[PDB]
Amino acid sequence: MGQGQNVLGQDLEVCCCAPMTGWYRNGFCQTDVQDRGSHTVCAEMTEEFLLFSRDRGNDLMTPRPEFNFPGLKAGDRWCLCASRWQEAFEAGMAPPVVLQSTEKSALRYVSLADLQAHALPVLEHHHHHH
Repeated sequence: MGQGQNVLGQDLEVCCCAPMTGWYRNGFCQTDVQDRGSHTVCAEMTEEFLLFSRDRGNDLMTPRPEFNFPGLKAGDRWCLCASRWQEAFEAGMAPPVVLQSTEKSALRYVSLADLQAHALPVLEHHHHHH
């Protein structure tokens, strides 16, 4: 409560997922050489949305009531199937996706507008780049 900062106010730059720029290749997400990466999407899908889309008419896991998945389950923010995030957006649902960690290669299966529409909680990090 009280006063709060808006998206229209100031800033929208990426920085280590933290106020200090720690170069170990973390929250900079600069794996794209300039524009085109290849298949780089880091996004976090929830179990609420994934169990819904599973029993809609396609097993996101296996056809078993057990927690058996082939690859990328609920909460894997890393190498996330761009088609799955995009599918739950088109289903009129879409979880809070990380605009910070999602790379530019994502926009070829997905779109920017779909990301920003259901963006994560925009926490203001103090940019020491100034």
